[PDB]
Amino acid sequence: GLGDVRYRYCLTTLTVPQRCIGFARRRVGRGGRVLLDRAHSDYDSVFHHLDLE
Amino acid sequence: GDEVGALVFDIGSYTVRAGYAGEDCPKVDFPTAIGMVVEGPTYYIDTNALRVPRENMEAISPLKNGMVEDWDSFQAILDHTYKMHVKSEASLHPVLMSEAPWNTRAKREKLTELMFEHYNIPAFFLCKTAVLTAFANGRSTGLILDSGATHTTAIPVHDGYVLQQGIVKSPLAGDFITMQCRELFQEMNIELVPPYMIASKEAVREGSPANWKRKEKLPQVTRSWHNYMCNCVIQDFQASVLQVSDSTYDEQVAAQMPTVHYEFPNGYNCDFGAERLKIPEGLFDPSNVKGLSGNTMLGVSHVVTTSVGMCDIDIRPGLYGSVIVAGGNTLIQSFTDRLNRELSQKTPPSMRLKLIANNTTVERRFSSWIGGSILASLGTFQQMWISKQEYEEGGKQCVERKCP
Amino acid sequence: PLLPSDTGQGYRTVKAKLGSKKVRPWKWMPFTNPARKDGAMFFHWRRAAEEGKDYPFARFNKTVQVPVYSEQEYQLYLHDDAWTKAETDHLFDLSRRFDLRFVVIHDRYDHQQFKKRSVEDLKERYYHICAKLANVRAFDAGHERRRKEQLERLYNRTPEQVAEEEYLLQEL
Amino acid sequence: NQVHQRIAELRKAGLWSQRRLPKLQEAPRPKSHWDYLLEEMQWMATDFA
Repeated sequence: GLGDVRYRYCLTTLTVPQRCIGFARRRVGRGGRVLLDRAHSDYDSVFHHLDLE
Repeated sequence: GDEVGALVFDIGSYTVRAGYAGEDCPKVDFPTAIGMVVEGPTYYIDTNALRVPRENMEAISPLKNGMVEDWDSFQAILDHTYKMHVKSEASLHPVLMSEAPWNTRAKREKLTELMFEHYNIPAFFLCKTAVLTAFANGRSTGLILDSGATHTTAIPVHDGYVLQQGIVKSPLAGDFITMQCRELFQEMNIELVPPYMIASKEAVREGSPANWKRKEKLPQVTRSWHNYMCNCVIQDFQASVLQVSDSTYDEQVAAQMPTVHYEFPNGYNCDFGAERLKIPEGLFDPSNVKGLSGNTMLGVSHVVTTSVGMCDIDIRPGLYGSVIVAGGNTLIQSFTDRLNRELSQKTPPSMRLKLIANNTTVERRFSSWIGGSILASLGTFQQMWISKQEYEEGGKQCVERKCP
Repeated sequence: PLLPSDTGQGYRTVKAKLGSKKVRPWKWMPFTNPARKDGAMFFHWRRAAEEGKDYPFARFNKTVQVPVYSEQEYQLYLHDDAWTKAETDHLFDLSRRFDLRFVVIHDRYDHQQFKKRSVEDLKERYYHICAKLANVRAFDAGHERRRKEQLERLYNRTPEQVAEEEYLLQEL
Repeated sequence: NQVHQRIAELRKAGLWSQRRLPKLQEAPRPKSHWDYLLEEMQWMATDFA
């Protein structure tokens, strides 16, 4: 509800070291290198619930 | 390589900064002041010349209220920079510098002329320091607060453009803190035994008389130079003691802190109490300053109120979205926490308030240099360069045509 | 709250694929920017072969657009009544340079030398001038002024009074 | 009683002297580099942080 156009983050896991990554979004960087930026939010310390408790 | 080997320079109220473009931190820094031994003449710059004792130094600050004072000193300091640190021919390298909110067009033209003709710089640019810092925070419309060593000023910005009206040249700064330390020494009566005149600092306890040895080889210095190195000592002491009460000050509340065992160059080391918190509370309101009924200054919350009110209504929410810190004296502890408390109190909840989260020394001071490097890095900015060919064509008068 | 970066190495497992693939060279070549009319010669770390390509990044030359008058518009079509030709010219110049940020224009418009005029005064004057030019060559100052004075009144509304106003509103 | 008193107060105020801010009207505007400059600035600055 805060309305930040660019601060739209989402959950996901990784391919090889699969696990709850936390609210994260991809972003381009210098030298045309994409980088994953993992956020830090109200549930930062509890990023493992699963099944939508 | 959409970045050329450009160099960004940052000079603040307290010290002088600079470094390559796009880098994390300015490469170097050194004291804003320079020690003068009248006889070209003997210039003392950087610690090895300035703080290390010599004979007859008259240290001079070529700055004043963010103004150019000793053009020869600026040229000499630039040459000192180049040789002693960079060792390069910037004539081969574009450069740029920040500017004050109020730098005279005459002096800006003077420096532009000097740069292009003498320093043979290939390109130049200028912009206000607060704008650089606001860039550093990735912000377009906000309020900048800087407790540089000289002033404690507030200047809002909008769309990357300063509000000319918002300038506040408050006096209070690390100079004021040095005055507070001096009145503290007076009320508790400790002299200033500078380190340089102490061969050995012999063992001594709290309250113990200053026990020390002098090195006979010490040619006498001037009161200017000696007093200023003593001021450096005082600022070190402040840092060792920096703190502010987070609420309405109380003498005994502040005294409740365990008196910190701070040592002095002589080797003496007493313990300091509530004074370090009695002092700063005046920064948040000069009226309450016991003994000194400072009223001309605006208390921290008073500064906030003044700056907010003097703006217009529509953007004030935008400015409240950002609040920024800067300056050598911004080292103070309890700085931002008590700042925000005083806000929440005096600042109405009517408008949403939001600050800028940055407290490391690196950010807290060199955010401006960071913003400058940030701008230099951008690939689009290159159209905004200032080619030396254009300056050759139109004199230094091209600044007015190209810089409003 | 950090950010992993792309990794290509991982492990010493890539002996081959390089001897067949030359590293295309890079050179600190000069260049010129079209966006700089004087065409200042600067440098790029281009990959050698990418030499002479037009400056790819200077295609953003989009700017503000403001009209102009010479001798009659200021007296025939855009015939002024309150401003000087100098005042109209200065307004339009500040607009062109500032790209229509009317608050910026006003705060950087000479109120003393030119006629002292609020930001909305300049806004309405420009509205008249530009609309006259458009229609002859083919925007609500009053209501907005009323709304803005209302806004500032409400803003100045003393915080306790605002508190009881909101308490009523929620109490509904 | 609450309805009557609230009505009296909020009318004698909000008839013309309370909140009730219709809106600022809109008008068109072209655009220039500055959007691109500020976009690049934000993006790269977050990158650096």
